[PDB]
Amino acid sequence: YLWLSKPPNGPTIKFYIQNLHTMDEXXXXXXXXXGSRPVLSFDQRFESSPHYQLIKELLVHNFGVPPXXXXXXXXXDHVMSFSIVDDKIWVRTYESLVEIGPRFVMTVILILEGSFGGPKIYENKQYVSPNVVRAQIKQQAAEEAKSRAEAAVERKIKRRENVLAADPLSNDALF
Amino acid sequence: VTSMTPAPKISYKKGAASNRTKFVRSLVREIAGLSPYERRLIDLIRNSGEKRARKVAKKRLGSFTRAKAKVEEMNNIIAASRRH
Amino acid sequence: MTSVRKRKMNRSSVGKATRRNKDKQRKINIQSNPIIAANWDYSLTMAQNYKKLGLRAKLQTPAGGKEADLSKVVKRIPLTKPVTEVVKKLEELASRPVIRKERSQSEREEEWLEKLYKKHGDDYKKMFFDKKLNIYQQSEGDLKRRLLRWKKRNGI
Amino acid sequence: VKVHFDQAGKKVSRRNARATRAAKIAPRPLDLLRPVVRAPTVKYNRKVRAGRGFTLAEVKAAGLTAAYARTIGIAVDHRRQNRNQEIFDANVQRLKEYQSKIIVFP
RNA sequence: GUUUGACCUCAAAUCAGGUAGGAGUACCCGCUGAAAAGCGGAGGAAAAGAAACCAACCGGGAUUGCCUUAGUAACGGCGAGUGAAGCGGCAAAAGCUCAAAUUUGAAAUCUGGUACCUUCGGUGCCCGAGUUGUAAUUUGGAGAGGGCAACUUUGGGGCCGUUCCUUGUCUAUGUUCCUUGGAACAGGACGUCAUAGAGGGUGAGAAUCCCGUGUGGCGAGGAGUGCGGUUCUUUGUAAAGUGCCUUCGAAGAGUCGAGUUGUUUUGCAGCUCUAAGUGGGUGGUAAAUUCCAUCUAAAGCUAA
RNA sequence: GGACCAAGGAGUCUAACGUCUAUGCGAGUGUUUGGGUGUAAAACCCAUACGCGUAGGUUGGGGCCUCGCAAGAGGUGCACAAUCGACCGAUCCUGAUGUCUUCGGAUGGAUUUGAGUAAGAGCAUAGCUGUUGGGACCC
Repeated sequence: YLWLSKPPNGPTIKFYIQNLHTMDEXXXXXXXXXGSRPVLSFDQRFESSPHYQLIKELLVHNFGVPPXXXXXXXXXDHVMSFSIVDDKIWVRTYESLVEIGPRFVMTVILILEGSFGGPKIYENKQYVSPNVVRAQIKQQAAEEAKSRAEAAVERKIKRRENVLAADPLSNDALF
Repeated sequence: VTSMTPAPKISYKKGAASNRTKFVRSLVREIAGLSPYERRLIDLIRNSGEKRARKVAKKRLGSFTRAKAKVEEMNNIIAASRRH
Repeated sequence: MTSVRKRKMNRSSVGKATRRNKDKQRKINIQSNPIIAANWDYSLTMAQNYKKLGLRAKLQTPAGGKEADLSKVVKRIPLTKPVTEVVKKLEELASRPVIRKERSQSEREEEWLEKLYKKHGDDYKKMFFDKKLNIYQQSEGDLKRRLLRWKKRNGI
Repeated sequence: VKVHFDQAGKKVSRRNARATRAAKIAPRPLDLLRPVVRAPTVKYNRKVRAGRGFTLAEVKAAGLTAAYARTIGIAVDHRRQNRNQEIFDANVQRLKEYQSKIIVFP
């Protein structure tokens, strides 16, 4: 999870993180100048949804770089792109563009007031925490085991209630 | 399946501090004196405020809540010494 | 038998230190109570022999199947078609009271109690605040307990 | 690579142990008196199970001390906690039935 | 007092008593380590082991091992493939000891020497060790001091058995006729034993020739507290346990942790920094200036 | 590639998927981790878990029935196939009743969809074989 928030102010957002990819593999295959001014690419409206609009605003305030950055006299063609796919922000990094950076699949969770505590103001119901997914798995397995035990009980019933009696005309019936 | 309340077992470490151990620790405090970064730290409070003091103490320490307690402790030392 | 040691020990004039054990490891003596040593059979099992005793061999829930060993005839369900002894001996033995001895008193301290019995009599608040002959400053009622034990021992 | 050729043999040896230990423990059972304890983990939470030991408070509710109860062959766990009523009561009835059926030599 | 003596330290002893090494090394435990070797250390096992655990449940409860979890989770030019764990069932089951506050109305503790004695030791005496702390009591599951009420309990020997080990000895029935053969143990006829027709030897396939085999019996010498009887003693204001009341009620720091480096796939190691006491560790949880859960690290032993 | 001759001498074993066949049981199946038992590495019995699976019409048409001496005719129709359906899930539009101003999916469409529903077939053992990997037919 992460939070990013203005520490004297009302904004506070919680995002979930999926599908990370690193600088180690050939997916980057290039370095850039650490400290160049970033460009953004908002590959989404970020306007019609007010909470996504606040997300876009606070990402601008967060990821906006003042000239106090060292090695900022060079511009390393550095650009980062944000893309709400369904409600997941795919975040990519380019330097013609070559992916030179780590890869995100990012997910909104909740928005609350204050600097870290203030009351919960917005929450997207579309997110599921993976603990609940594991809980679904365990609950389904417990239901399966319950049904399997009940079925075994009914099998032993049917085996008891499966016996057909002898004919009155048989040797064991006589004797 | 209805309820039953167990007697909650709390460790004796989690109970409180005794008069004896507070006496022990405080009596060690004036005998041991200050370590040299503590000698720096009281002066750094007196010179440049608890903001920079907490920051330097956290740099000396590993974490932040310990730096809180360290700065608060040296404030207790300054209050025990200067007024009294 | 291809180690140098085993071949030399084979060819040696010493002879093998041979001891036979495999017969006698199956049979066991029970070593503990002569009553069970009487009723032990060496033939049934630990399990069958404890069952024939009446003592619960394993406490709870044996894995596997016990011998139901065909004590009765079980008939098919028609589904409504259309038209102790050794236990008693050990129970007596545990029920048998052992020859016990009463815990008596030591001669010096009963003499001490005898001094207190003549100095104060029977009352306890005076003898509790007595310095001489109560130098251990005995508890109020420990005095009573020791004096009642002493009186039941001697002097009513 | 390992093959359990001794699977037939070790069982025999194990029953020899279950014989030989029993020889020393001649009246007493081989196993202690264990608690009947409901399992965790929602797949198994309807299952009841053999537990390790009861508790101090339960053995006090049975009417004896755990230090004495270990001499009677009752397994005792201090670090378990009794939190269900019916578990507690059923195990108390178990303790009482175990007390009813023993005879102890002085 | 330029003397004398306590100590403390450090030497020396052909002083007394002990102990280390080397071999082997299947299994075990550490260290190092390539394209395993090596090193070090043990034992009959070793290691691990009595939660600073696992969980999220109707919670579980030291360790170990088996089956399942499962070729799953997870990891991986997510390529090669790598590859768990909770729970469950079973085997086996066992728990304990220190370090913190005084015994201060008496260091109550122990090695050693010697004299005896019933000698894996005991008693006495004397040197020492030790307060810079050896005993008793207390390890959180508390515990301690008292007090009350009761109850409840006693330990140590012997001897003889038993148990265990090592042995010794005893315990059936054809060598009946014929043929063949150098040799019957072969073939035929007639038998006997059997809880003994396993096996071997004897000039060829021997239950019955011999040794054994089978069933029981009688010994002998040890080990030994495992228990079972007898027998001798053990108390001294001795030791302990349970309920109630009262008063208290102390614990693992160059550690935790932080950064970095190496190493491993998160620990470990080095270097630097370096804490707290209603503390700390760890995990879920949120309707959020959250609640709840669960253990006590930095001391130790422990069969199967 | 070879003087001759004797002996030895080269597709074995195991693991994972796969077809086929046989066998037992059957929507269930699988004893053998383990326990009990025993004449004792055999056989015999089995508690709790676990594993894998389970959770409409028309046209024909094997046959069968009727009639027909027969030939043939009529009827019911196994498996399976084709069609027209239906429904579920998806698909892209319709966007109602309501509606917290952005929520909602009601109804009606549309194509394909799918080892889909519309009345199971699997589990276990053995054998023969296919692919892969262990030195893998041998040198």
